[PDB]
Amino acid sequence: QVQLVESGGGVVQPGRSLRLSCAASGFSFNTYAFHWVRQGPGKGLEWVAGISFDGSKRYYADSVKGRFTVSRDNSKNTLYLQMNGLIPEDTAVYYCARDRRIVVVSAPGYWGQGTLVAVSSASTKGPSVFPLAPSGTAALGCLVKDYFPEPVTVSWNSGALTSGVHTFPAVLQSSGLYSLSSVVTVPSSSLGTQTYICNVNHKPSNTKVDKRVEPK
Amino acid sequence: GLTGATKIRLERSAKDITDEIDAIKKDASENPFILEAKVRATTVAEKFVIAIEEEATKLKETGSSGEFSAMYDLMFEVSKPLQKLGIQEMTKTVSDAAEENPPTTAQGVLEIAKKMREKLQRVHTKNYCTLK
Amino acid sequence: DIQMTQSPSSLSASVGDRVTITCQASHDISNYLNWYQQKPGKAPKLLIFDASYLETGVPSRFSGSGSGTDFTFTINSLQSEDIATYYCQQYDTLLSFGGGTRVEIKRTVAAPSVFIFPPSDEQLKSGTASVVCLLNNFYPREAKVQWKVDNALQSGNSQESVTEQDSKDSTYSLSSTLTLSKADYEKHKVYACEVTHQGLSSPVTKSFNRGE
Repeated sequence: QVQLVESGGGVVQPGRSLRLSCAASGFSFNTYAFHWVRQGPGKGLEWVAGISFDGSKRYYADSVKGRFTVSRDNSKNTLYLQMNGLIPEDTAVYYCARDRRIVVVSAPGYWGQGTLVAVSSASTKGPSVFPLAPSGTAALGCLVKDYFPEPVTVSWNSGALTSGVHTFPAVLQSSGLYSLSSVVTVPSSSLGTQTYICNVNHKPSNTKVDKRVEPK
Repeated sequence: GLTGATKIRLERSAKDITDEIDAIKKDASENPFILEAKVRATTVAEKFVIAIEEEATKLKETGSSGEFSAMYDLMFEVSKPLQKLGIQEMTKTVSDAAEENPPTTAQGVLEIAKKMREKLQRVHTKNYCTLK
Repeated sequence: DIQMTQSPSSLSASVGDRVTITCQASHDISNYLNWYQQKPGKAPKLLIFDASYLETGVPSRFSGSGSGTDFTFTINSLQSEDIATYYCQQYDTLLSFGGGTRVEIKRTVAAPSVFIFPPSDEQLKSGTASVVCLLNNFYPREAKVQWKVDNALQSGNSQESVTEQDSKDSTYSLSSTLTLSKADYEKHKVYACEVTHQGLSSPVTKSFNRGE
């Protein structure tokens, strides 16, 4: 049932500090060592830090040694990563991972969902949501526009609608803000009988928006 | 993790393996150097496993789960340079034994240490008898 | 340190083929090597541990071999759902990953379904109009999207987004967004989306008239 939930991502100005945490339930937290792995946008995986099952040994990649510190609290079943003096090259999705083996440090076996850290001086901005009305099979969608930073999550019918969904990767417009479009293909018969709502979430700006999409 | 003399003794004995391996690695199968290195390394490694066995026994009624697990962590760590010397599945030996008898009690560490010692003795005996 | 160099950077294989990926370690790392698979949008998943041992629950079609400096990862019969980027990982000295290998799926040519979306009335009230053209479930990725406003070709006012290749049918989906001001939107009537693809005998144009 193992779950790992990272938290603390969002915008941080360059040269500042940001702390990341990771929840544990449910397994024997004190048995395992933990790792931090980050992935820049469109880039490969970089192992960053690791800590043994007891906090007696901490290991850091050369790119973050002397700047990052990793810690654990067995009482709260949480893993921590202190990031000092942040630079734009630190912009990545940071994953908390539990080791595949017991006790020893060998390999990240169970991963979290990852939290996105945007090392920028730009301001956080929530998105505007617009509908893409349809006109065999019909297509409809939502237009999530002008937000910063990444990411936004778009679910359909509060997750009930899963087939035919195409949430596109975000594009960075010239304004510096991100734009994204999520679309779905549904039979034209289920147009005046099935209500289609997209649930747009932007956690860094606390934007929970649901928008109805109906034919014109 | 480990505390006190148990910490001092086990760390020193583990470091004695890596000192000898580093000694051989810059001191200078049928290769007479690979044969002698395996005999040398398993001799000092076996001393470390005996210390693991002795310290676990001493801590039988008073050691905690984290102390015994730290002894397995040390055994896993010292298996890596030993495996890089040509003793294959040295890491798998201790890692598989930890799954069967997890190192939460003194008896669990003893079971792990028993299989590690037995493996180190077979490698010691086979390489020494090949010298001829 | 230990440098892990992975090869090839990317490959294209058809369903059923045998895919082979190589990792090379700058120094001896014995078999302290693992192989990871990261499907699009997902966290990495360990498939092979200790360079040759299949993780529990992983399908038999994945395998691994090698010891020392050269390592090999194999997919015996590549499946559509297997599209991902594959990483080797060593734990001899600290931990580190390879640069990864992108595995794409070669399939038959599929023509896109083309749709046109006018700017919403709500967004028009903000003073900016976005026209969206959707290319749905096509292969291969290479497509050309031309925007035409009153038969006038457009350039520099559109951005493209392409989804990752689908895990089920190995097709791509593309979106092109034509953004202009409200004043410019109401100055013109025809908004056309000319698409050209290998799967279309001739280019397909999807059009609307503002308000109609």
